[PDB]
Amino acid sequence: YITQLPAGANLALMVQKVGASAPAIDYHSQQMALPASTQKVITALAALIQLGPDFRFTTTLETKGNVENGVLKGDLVARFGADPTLKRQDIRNMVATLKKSGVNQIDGNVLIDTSIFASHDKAPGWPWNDMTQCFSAPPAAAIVDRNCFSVSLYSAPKPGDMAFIRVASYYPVTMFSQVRTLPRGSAEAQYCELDVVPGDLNRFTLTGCLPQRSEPLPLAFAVQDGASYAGAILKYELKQAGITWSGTLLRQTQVNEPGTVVASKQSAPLHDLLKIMLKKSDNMIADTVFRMIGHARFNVPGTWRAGSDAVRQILRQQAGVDIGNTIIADGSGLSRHNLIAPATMMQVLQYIAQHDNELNFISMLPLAGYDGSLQYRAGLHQAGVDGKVSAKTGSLQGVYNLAGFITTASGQRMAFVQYLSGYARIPLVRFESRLYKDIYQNN
Ligand SMILES: *C(=O)[C@H]([C@H](C)O)[C@@H]1N=C(C(=O)O)[C@H]([C@H]2CCCO2)S1
Repeated sequence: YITQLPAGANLALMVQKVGASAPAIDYHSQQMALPASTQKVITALAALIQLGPDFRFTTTLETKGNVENGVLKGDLVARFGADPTLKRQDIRNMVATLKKSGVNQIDGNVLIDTSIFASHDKAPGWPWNDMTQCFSAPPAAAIVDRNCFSVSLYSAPKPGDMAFIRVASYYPVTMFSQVRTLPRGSAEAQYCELDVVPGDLNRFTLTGCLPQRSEPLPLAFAVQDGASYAGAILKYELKQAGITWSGTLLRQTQVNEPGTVVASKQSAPLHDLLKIMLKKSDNMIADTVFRMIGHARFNVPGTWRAGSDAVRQILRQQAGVDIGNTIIADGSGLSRHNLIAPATMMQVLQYIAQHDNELNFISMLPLAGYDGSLQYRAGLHQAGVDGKVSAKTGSLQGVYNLAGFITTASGQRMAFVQYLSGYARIPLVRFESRLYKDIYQNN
């Protein structure tokens, strides 16, 4: 049909009027595919059902013990809550509030409490090589400024001398350079890589080669140990506010009764965060939300497995969607383990459309011609459907997925799932132009 794009590519496609019993287009709709960021559609629905639009992430400073003459006889607890939007200034402000409450001194330990979550901060099936990139920063219980920092790498004046790293003193990381500066001619330039090697306690070593360059190379990396990073920031703010402590910084991972909350920060409401997540394909909001869903549903520390089980259960029991053999490994779609058929994603989209007056969901999706990842998508623009499609992209090396809704020329809303992979821009554009033009004009 319209099928003629590259032969190496795999298309599974389903298009169906909202509320109809049969699809208008059905091409290999039962075939399971990698959803990439369209996984976020499922995460958003399950989140709204389990947590509600008004859920907020919460971070607190708590005291366990008596305060005598400005001395806490006991521990300060910083209880992190996986808030993906927490900033350095929020820590500073909670510390200011702690001081204001009359605590000048802690005769005890400072505990960094991450007990909200347990097990690894990285989902099964995430590629190891992207773990130092900010887009794949481990979505830990302890996040400050997205657990991303930047660094400037300078080549040495003398070839053979070590390239050197500048980093802002406000990042509690430890950088080492083993990078050799190459002369502009070097035979080494072709196959000598420039690499980052993370170590314990937020140490990073840069290795390999860098050709002489006139300006520094800017680099941004993901924090691997969020609890230590957040601890170091808290320790700095305590010291600056003149609060001393006699113990040490310790991680608290086991569930425990809360102390007296002396300071707190709540995120924006979940509906607002889910909107950012869908409009910008924000992996960190997606994946903090995902482990939070499991924690909320089962009253256990949030893990990837509990998140997966909970989302499956929510879809089946609340949304009437049995996802069968679907694999849900995370919230963002980062995992190469995620596997779902258009027919299953369609049941999710139909539920959303049928309940949209309740969920206010469709307004959160990128709107073609306006925003999100659809501000300008050549295929949709050329199909004449700007303003008519609200959809989530899933875009990877060779993957061009779209999942969402289109209003046709006759005013009917059709749901659609386009799972297209192994693509290797003209052919995609020609395919989407034709396909969406057809859907819009002929329905
Ligand atoms: C969704 O398909 C992916 C996630 C990571 O699986 C997200 N969306 C993209 C995009 O191209 O829209 C993201 C880009 C931003 C920088 C590199 O990844 S990740």
